[PDB]
Amino acid sequence: MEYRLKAYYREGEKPSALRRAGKLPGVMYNRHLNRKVYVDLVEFDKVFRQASIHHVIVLELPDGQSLPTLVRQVNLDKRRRRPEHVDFFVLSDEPVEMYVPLRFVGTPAGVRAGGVLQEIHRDILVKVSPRNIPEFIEVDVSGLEIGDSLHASDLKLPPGVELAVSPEETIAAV
Amino acid sequence: MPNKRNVELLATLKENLERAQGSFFLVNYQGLPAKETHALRQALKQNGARLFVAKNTLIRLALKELGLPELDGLQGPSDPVAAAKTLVQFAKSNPKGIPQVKSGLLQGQILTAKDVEALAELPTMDELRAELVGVLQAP
RNA sequence: UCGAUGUCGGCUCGUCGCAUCCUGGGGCUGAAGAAGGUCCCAAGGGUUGGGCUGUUCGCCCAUUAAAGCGGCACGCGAGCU
RNA sequence: UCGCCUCCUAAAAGGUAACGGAGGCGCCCAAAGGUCCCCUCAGGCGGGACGGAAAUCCGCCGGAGAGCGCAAGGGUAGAAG
RNA sequence: GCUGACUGGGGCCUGUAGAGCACUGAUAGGGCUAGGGGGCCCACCAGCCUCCAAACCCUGUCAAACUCCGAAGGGUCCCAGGUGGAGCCUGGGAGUGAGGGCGCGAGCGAUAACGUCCGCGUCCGAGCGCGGGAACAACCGAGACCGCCAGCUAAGGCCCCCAAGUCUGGGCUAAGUGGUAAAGGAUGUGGCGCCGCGAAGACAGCCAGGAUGUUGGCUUAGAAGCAGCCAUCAUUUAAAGAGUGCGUAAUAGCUCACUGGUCGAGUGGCGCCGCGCCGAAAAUGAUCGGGGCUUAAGCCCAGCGCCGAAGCUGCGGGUCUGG
RNA sequence: GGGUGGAGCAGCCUGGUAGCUCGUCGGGCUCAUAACCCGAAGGUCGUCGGUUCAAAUCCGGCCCC
Ligand SMILES: [K+]
Ligand SMILES: [K+]
Ligand SMILES: [K+]
Ligand SMILES: [K+]
Ligand SMILES: [K+]
Ligand SMILES: [K+]
Ligand SMILES: [K+]
Ligand SMILES: [K+]
Ligand SMILES: [K+]
Ligand SMILES: [K+]
Ligand SMILES: [K+]
Ligand SMILES: [K+]
Ligand SMILES: [K+]
Ligand SMILES: [K+]
Ligand SMILES: [K+]
Ligand SMILES: [K+]
Ligand SMILES: [Mg+2]
Ligand SMILES: [Mg+2]
Ligand SMILES: [Mg+2]
Ligand SMILES: [Mg+2]
Ligand SMILES: [Mg+2]
Ligand SMILES: [Mg+2]
Ligand SMILES: [Mg+2]
Ligand SMILES: [Mg+2]
Ligand SMILES: [Mg+2]
Ligand SMILES: [Mg+2]
Ligand SMILES: [Mg+2]
Ligand SMILES: [Mg+2]
Ligand SMILES: [Mg+2]
Ligand SMILES: [Mg+2]
Ligand SMILES: [Mg+2]
Ligand SMILES: [Mg+2]
Ligand SMILES: [Mg+2]
Ligand SMILES: [Mg+2]
Ligand SMILES: [Mg+2]
Ligand SMILES: [Mg+2]
Ligand SMILES: [Mg+2]
Ligand SMILES: [Mg+2]
Ligand SMILES: [Mg+2]
Ligand SMILES: [Mg+2]
Ligand SMILES: [Mg+2]
Ligand SMILES: [Mg+2]
Ligand SMILES: [Mg+2]
Ligand SMILES: [Mg+2]
Ligand SMILES: [Mg+2]
Ligand SMILES: [Mg+2]
Ligand SMILES: [Mg+2]
Ligand SMILES: [Mg+2]
Ligand SMILES: [Mg+2]
Ligand SMILES: [Mg+2]
Ligand SMILES: [Mg+2]
Ligand SMILES: [Mg+2]
Ligand SMILES: [Mg+2]
Ligand SMILES: [Mg+2]
Ligand SMILES: [Mg+2]
Ligand SMILES: [Mg+2]
Ligand SMILES: [Mg+2]
Ligand SMILES: [Mg+2]
Ligand SMILES: [Mg+2]
Ligand SMILES: [Mg+2]
Ligand SMILES: [Mg+2]
Ligand SMILES: [Mg+2]
Repeated sequence: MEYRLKAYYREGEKPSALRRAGKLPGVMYNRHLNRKVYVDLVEFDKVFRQASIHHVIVLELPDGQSLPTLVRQVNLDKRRRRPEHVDFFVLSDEPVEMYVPLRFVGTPAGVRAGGVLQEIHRDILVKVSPRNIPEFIEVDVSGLEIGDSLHASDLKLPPGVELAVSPEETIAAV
Repeated sequence: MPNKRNVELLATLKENLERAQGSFFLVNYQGLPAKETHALRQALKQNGARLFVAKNTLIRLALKELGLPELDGLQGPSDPVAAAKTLVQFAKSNPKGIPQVKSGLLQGQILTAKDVEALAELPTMDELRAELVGVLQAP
């Protein structure tokens, strides 16, 4: 699924004030473009909580545009866990790098007897065209038994994919 | 607003609205005594004889909806075989053990107004009506 | 403060604080009663005599409603020792 | 504890205190000195009789972490080695 | 005799702040694997499998004596501005060589001291002369030649002591908070927000009902939910845990899970902000300078005025120094 | 700084197993003993949380000496 954010424009406008009005500054750039932008914080949150860079945002820019983007850097204020900038990278022809969340149906579908499983569990960086963008990728067949290490060179890899990281990290552990 | 898991799984289950002669249906005070009306809990696999849920659910927005439209009874809102096993399952209707197992609103298909004087407290209609052979018919 | 502000203990005279030792109130109790335990309010008054040792403090004898802890130049030597 | 050297403190010039932190010098070298010609480490992986983590040898890899008589710093193979 | 402090523009010099892990070490978790660590059909001696476990692989950090990086500032030279109780050179006379507080950056300390020791500034010193701060060397205002019954202001103030507003608007607090000290605590209060359920009708309450073989197997003079271990079987369900409460010579009698019912609107939870509340005990008699104040004479945001010094203006005079 | 089989004490350091003596028990040598040569039983190492797959054997509190 994709989401939308209304993405207004900005040139000067001391950013400390944008915070004092509830609007989150940012930037919009890619290989052929770079412009200064800013969003409203409130709607940004209700979106990015699930936008969670793995998914695409259209931002439906004013100026008649509707510019699809993946979020690539968020500097949250070191003090209060609250964001203070957004880097909006514009998707273009093909391809990019990105992180994709994993679904788990692996071995032994949660753990055998709760003993030594303790795997490597998060999303993963992939290279893919901007079209075959998977929502999730189920960590597959559950024959990786007690003490097996079938590393990152592993499961389904939907149509658009690349070994964008160490060909073997440790995807399954002791 | 998840709206009443009953109103899907127990909105009569969209069940037994049409089944069991979808007219004539039920009445009277979803129940006072758990002391004299037995015959639940014992039919060897399930009861299927007392009630399911939710008087208020259907009495408002369950329209005519596949029965037989008739009209005469007692008042407003508060078994398969029709008009025969009336008091042959439960609720012997005053006393029944706990007095005033009172009444409700009924409508079958022919001319029923009070219905505890004619068809509820165990009358004889399918065996005693054999008096049309030489009474008022044949001299 | 060294062209001096006499350092401990006792005596005498006290007065003040309350983080109350007893007395009068009170809550809880694993408070039956009685008698305690603990915490709360309360500074009005009261808070003993001896043996030891310079002692303060302690430790003992016999009692008691109880033998409260601190402050005042560890109060007080132009008042005494 | 007292003079000398190195680092820190020393707040991006120099300088800067304390009974602040932590270490060295009171020598040595006729070859360790001058100059000309040469040469390049330490490690790491394989291979190699007596040879082991190492003695000596061959291979490839290894821009300096070796070495520079002694502390430390700075410097350094395009050499000071 | 234009050279000075300060200033502008440039040119190099630097290794702090901050950040960083590439060196130096320190470091949490996982992986993969020397060597141990223990165990095996043991000495062929090597055969696996899961705390230590070096280097490496990601993943996260720390450092005055670590730095792949690195500002601001600072130093210096040049060209300029700058005539100043500025600069330079020769020479005469000294005094001082006990400093101190405050701000910032450190070290020693206890991230104590009106503590101590350096650094940069400043001030008292010597401005204990003037206004403010109730009082008060060094905090804020301001460098006192003398005179005047003139003016305007700075800090700070304008309800009375006490000069000038009980001034204007718009919010907040009910503690005398103001006139306070913390970890923490909690239906105080006033605003912003999120989730949760609800007109087929929810949160209060007021109507009903929680019956089985019921010994729940097991316990067991008996625990027939309510002295305990529970196969917690399931006969299910308007609904009913072989039982959350009181009950208890096991039972009688009793209540709450949960649906239904009547009444018919909001309800219950989570986070945030501004202000307040508890936490809060010390020694002569109390109090915020005092009286007194609570849509303020208290706090937050605006604004208009006025008061206010030996500051600057006005007028007169004094010397000194230039022209 | 000490708290260990009944008494006395090693084993901690260097964490994968608690052992000697004496006592006790039974046997060997005696003609029968004493001693002596051999084993037998028995502690969890004051106690509390942690570490580790392991700790009386590492760490820290309280305790008693
Ligand atoms: K004097
Ligand atoms: K003196
Ligand atoms: K009491
Ligand atoms: K008293
Ligand atoms: K004594
Ligand atoms: K006293
Ligand atoms: K005297
Ligand atoms: K005396
Ligand atoms: K030579
Ligand atoms: K000039
Ligand atoms: K410069
Ligand atoms: K590092
Ligand atoms: K001179
Ligand atoms: K100073
Ligand atoms: K001065
Ligand atoms: K007050
Ligand atoms: Mg005198
Ligand atoms: Mg005198
Ligand atoms: Mg008191
Ligand atoms: Mg009393
Ligand atoms: Mg009593
Ligand atoms: Mg005597
Ligand atoms: Mg005596
Ligand atoms: Mg006495
Ligand atoms: Mg004293
Ligand atoms: Mg004293
Ligand atoms: Mg005295
Ligand atoms: Mg320097
Ligand atoms: Mg400097
Ligand atoms: Mg080598
Ligand atoms: Mg070197
Ligand atoms: Mg300049
Ligand atoms: Mg730093
Ligand atoms: Mg540094
Ligand atoms: Mg750079
Ligand atoms: Mg010039
Ligand atoms: Mg001068
Ligand atoms: Mg001197
Ligand atoms: Mg001096
Ligand atoms: Mg000095
Ligand atoms: Mg000084
Ligand atoms: Mg000075
Ligand atoms: Mg400041
Ligand atoms: Mg001082
Ligand atoms: Mg200080
Ligand atoms: Mg200090
Ligand atoms: Mg001093
Ligand atoms: Mg002086
Ligand atoms: Mg004075
Ligand atoms: Mg004053
Ligand atoms: Mg003053
Ligand atoms: Mg002054
Ligand atoms: Mg003057
Ligand atoms: Mg005026
Ligand atoms: Mg003003
Ligand atoms: Mg007045
Ligand atoms: Mg007013
Ligand atoms: Mg007060
Ligand atoms: Mg209700
Ligand atoms: Mg107002
Ligand atoms: Mg004049
Ligand atoms: Mg002059």
